[PDB]
Amino acid sequence: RFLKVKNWETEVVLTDTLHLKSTLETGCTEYICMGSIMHPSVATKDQLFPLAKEFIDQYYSSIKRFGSKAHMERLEEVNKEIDTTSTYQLKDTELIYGAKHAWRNASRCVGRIQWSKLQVFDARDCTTAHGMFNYICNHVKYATNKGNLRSAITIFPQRTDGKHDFRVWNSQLIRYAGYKQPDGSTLGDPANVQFTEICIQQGWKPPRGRFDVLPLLLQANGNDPELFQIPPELVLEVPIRHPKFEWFKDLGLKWYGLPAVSNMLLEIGGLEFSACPFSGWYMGTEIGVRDYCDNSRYNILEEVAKKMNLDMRKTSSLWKDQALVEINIAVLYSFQSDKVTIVDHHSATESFIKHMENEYRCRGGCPADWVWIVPPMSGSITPVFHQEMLNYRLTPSFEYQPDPWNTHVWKLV
Amino acid sequence: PRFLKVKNWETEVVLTDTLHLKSTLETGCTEYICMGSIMHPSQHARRPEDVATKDQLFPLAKEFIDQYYSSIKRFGSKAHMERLEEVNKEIDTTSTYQLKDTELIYGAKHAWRNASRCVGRIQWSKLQVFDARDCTTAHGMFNYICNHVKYATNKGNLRSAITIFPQRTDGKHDFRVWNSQLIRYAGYKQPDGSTLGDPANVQFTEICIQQGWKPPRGRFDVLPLLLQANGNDPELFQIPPELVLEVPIRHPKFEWFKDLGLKWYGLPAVSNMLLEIGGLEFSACPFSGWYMGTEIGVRDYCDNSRYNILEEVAKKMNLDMRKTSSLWKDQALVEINIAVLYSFQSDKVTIVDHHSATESFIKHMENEYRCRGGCPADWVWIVPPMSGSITPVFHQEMLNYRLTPSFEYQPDPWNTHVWK
Ligand code: HEM
Ligand code: HEM
Ligand SMILES: CNCc1cc(F)c(F)c(-c2cc(C)cc(N)n2)c1
Ligand SMILES: CNCc1cc(F)c(F)c(-c2cc(C)cc(N)n2)c1
Ligand SMILES: C[C@H](O)[C@H](O)[C@H]1CNc2nc(N)[nH]c(=O)c2N1
Ligand SMILES: C[C@H](O)[C@H](O)[C@H]1CNc2nc(N)[nH]c(=O)c2N1
Ligand SMILES: [Zn+2]
Repeated sequence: RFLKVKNWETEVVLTDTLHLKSTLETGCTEYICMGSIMHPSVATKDQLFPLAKEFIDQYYSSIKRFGSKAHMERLEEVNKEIDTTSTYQLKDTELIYGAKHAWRNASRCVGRIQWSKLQVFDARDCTTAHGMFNYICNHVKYATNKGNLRSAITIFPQRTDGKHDFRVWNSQLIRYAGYKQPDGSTLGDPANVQFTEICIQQGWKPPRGRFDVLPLLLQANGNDPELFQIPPELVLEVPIRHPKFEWFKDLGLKWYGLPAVSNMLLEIGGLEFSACPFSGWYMGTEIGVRDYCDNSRYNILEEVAKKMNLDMRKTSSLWKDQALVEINIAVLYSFQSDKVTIVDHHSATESFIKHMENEYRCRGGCPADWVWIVPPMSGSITPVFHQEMLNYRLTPSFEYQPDPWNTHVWKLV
Repeated sequence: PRFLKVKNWETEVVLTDTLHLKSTLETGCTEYICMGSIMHPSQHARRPEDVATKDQLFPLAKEFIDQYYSSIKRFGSKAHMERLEEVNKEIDTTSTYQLKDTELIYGAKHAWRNASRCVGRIQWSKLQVFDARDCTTAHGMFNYICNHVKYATNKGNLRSAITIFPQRTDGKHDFRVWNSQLIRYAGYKQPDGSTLGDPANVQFTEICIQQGWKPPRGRFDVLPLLLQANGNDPELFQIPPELVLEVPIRHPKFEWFKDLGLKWYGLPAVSNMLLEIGGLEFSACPFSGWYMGTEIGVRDYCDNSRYNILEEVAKKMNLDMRKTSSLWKDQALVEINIAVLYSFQSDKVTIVDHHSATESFIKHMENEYRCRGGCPADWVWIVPPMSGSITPVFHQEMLNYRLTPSFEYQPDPWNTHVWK
């Protein structure tokens, strides 16, 4: 069985063979499609043998050493551990191959043309929150690279019994605080209200300002998480100004420069890495459309259109649209001026289409999520809009996981 | 399964979907692979392409009559059981059956209601059905279409209408509108390599000139109708222009915009789909509503393979066009959709912007979950081609499934027509 996807802008057609090699579900059924559902739906020794065999097989295939003496020895070696220890350990090479392919298989990621240039920071020797703080700081300093961003992931000890998980309680490493006011308004980032509350509660002395960098909240080996303030000289920030509008700098906006996801789970060979913060660089619309303009978030459209003398009475004037465009010009122009790496939604999408042709050619497919790949503004004038994409889940994968405050049971009396 | 919840990540509203249990045919998806962005994911059809046997056709018929009498508080009534036997006899002697007039309107309004790709479904029960099953010629098809176009245009106060020609019989006597929409502009290939007019319609314009249409060869030449009746060679007809409402596009601020020289037509009328009810297939069924602004201004004007007027506009706006990062396409694309909306409203011609229309679809969604237990939706299609995340629907989970009666795709007839 093969499968064809079409680009209706170019008529190009690709043949996905790779979809045959996927295992866990997409959510969809034969008769219902869950392609827009955000979240649809500890392994024993016997569970873990075939998963590990799948990954070791895949690894030695990738390096044209399948069925070799070095392959068949490793297979025996992994079974020895799963028999003995009821788990096993990845070699360093495997953990780099695994982290890279988990990015490769991220169907919601438009930046995967860069996947093979991932810097893997092995942190599986870490034992304390202070250890995690150190590793993360060096990750940030490395990845930030004085505005010239580099992709990296730092991987902490895998799961054991689920009672001793390393976790980064932050959703991303660098995020701004939210505080809800007595009158009901929200200062800073309304998304991080709940997380700001935990921080404050644990010790944090908040500045109570509009762009406070949250502290890291870190859990090592299943113990109560611990607070740490990222040294400010390592948090690269960009103050947002518009090249046409002088008044724009007076909106007082900035953003962090380094997008670093820390709440997800890295699954390689049946092993789960519950704290695996990874990072790259930003696409313009992530800040300019979602962070700044979503009604749940910084929600600055009215403020901006007002300073634009826009008729904000009826919707058909497209004031919201007109203002959104200007704001993403601000974000790109601001980053570019402070020489902070960034990619606009056009450049990014054109790259992804090339990556996708490329991947269908050497790899035989590339699982994509149209609902996520298409930018959240100017959708149809980017090429991915006209690109049919097959969605399936390959492993290694990045996975969602419970929020650790809903699950953790506290030590401290 | 048992109940699937959908959720709106901007209001945390959750909706519980049971309507999907009554879904009859495949989506294209499997538990191991999602096809939600394939345009034609499936070829699962409820009956073979040609005249079907009794056990092939009756059960679909039994399915629809049963659902219709259910819809109107019967089921088991004398009129329902007499109907079931009437469809039995009628298939037992003509290999098809005929829909009562109540039955025909029910299915039509429900094919719209079930159309998961239509953001405009909140109006579904206010459809006007023109029964055209007594039709026998391309000339009759032209008369019926003409009245439709006049009723629906209503001097700019658009009304939704569908006109239903005779159901497919053995397949060789198909009725077909060969136009994709009733009113579309022409596409002319240029001797250099460029294109004049709407390049989506080049292959069609060719067939029309080839059939003897004398092309005026401009950028907004309304195309002729090519109408096929009872399997016979199709016939050209010019729609009288006093019936084709057109809006010249101007801009409320840029007075230079009127000189781009663009207009659009007011009546979106889809005429190439196949309406299916109780296993019957109405291969010709033009239907019309009113435009969402983006359709014209985002897709029609701004796709590369369409009119592609982006750079020509950005020039007049004097935009930084060296590199993408200046968002010059983004910037022009907004002015264009403001222009379109402003022109339609200034000519009192019905139109709906993307914000109003998407909000309404959220309300439709509630209405449907409250009374029906669900509402099938195609997120990929419902979200507008610009400014997605600032509209309500971008943040709303949607469940997609195939209910019958439905509107189906069908091959372009010239791929499958045996000319006379
Ligand atoms: C190098 C430049 C990168 C760019 C431009 C980029 C871009 C993006 C964007 C725009 C999204 C959508 C996220 C959202 O809107 O919430 C995304 C999702 C994602 N990216 Fe990338 N990314 C990059 C690097 C990486 C790296 C290094 C990894 C993994 C190590 C990664 C893995 C993912 C994953 C797993 C998702 C899905 C997020 C989710 O499902 O919530 N990306 N990416
Ligand atoms: C009354 C106002 C209406 C609005 C605002 C509206 C809006 C839309 C839009 C914007 C699309 C996507 C079109 C595209 O980009 O190709 C669509 C699709 C569709 N609409 Fe509606 N529509 C309306 C009326 C109707 C009516 C009267 C019918 C049938 C009686 C209908 C049936 C459909 C179908 C079947 C599709 C899918 C088209 C396809 O698959 O190619 N709509 N609608
Ligand atoms: C919870 N949604 C996931 C999510 C939220 C964000 F804010 C992000 F920034 C990214 C993201 C991640 C990477 C590695 C690069 C990039 N450009 N974006 C992903
Ligand atoms: C080929 N896809 C279908 C398609 C193409 C178009 F050009 C349209 F205009 C519409 C359409 C149809 C109706 C009834 C209302 C509306 N607002 N749009 C649909
Ligand atoms: C590949 C993708 O599914 C395809 O381009 C679809 C996406 N969604 C769409 N949505 C609408 N309304 N109209 C379209 O033509 C498309 N095209
Ligand atoms: C419900 C729907 O799946 C949800 O709104 C998704 C749509 N696509 C997205 N795409 C990106 N990149 N980010 C998002 O948060 C979302 N949200
Ligand atoms: Zn699906």
